[PDB]
Amino acid sequence: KCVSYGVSQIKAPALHSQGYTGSNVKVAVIDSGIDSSHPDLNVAGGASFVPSETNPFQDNNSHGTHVAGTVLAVAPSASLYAVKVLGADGSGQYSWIINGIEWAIANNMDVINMSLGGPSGSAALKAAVDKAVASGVVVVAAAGNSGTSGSSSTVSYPAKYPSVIAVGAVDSSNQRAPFSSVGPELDVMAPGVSICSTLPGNKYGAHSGTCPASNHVAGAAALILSKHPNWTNTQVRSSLENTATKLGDSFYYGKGLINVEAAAQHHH
Ligand code: NA
Ligand code: NA
Repeated sequence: KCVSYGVSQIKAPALHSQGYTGSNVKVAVIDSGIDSSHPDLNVAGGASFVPSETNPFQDNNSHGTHVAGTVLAVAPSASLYAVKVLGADGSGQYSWIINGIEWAIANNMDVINMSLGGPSGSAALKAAVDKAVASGVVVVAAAGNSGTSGSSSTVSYPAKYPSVIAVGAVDSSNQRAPFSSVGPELDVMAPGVSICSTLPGNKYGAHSGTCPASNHVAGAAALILSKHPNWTNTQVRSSLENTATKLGDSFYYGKGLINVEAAAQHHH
């Protein structure tokens, strides 16, 4: 029975104790959908942009359900939105993802979690995440799982786009997971090793990757906006990046581990 640590590691529970659980914060899980039938997962709304997989509350991959459980473990009162842009196989067209981002914008999502990416992006995709940040949305994305490539950034899109918050993985010891992607694009780190979350069919499992880490930051964003609803995505992002626990060189750790308790008491 996998046991969660990552929530207490970013210091979420300190906010919970003070009554900030992400209430009235719209979090778009732009992923493989969310198994809403999971009794621990409460999904406020959704939309599927996968022509052949038309139910966004049906996660045939399992990845988005894992995302939801972590976002909701960090931010339990957060209105969670199943934006299905990824098929059963966990891949989708950019047009689909863009449609998901477009939707997230259209429906006033406070936070986009895109626990997804790849080696390249597109003008259209950059346009979409930019547009979403211009509209005041906190865009969070996994930095990637490409480890290191010498001096080369291994940070994946859309996380590689300046507008997107790029989230690397540390373990319980704040040690960079060997798989966590690296580059100047790297902003923050968050629990991303053996991360216990919800899986389809009332199941749970540890998963590792910059995706779990991202889900914490998306949750952290939600916690921060539930204390500070009038904070811009800009202020949320600076509060997360500027109060982060310094952990190592920016290329491997960005600013370090997200401390949501510190981020939530930040003075701009
Ligand atoms: Na449910
Ligand atoms: Na970025």
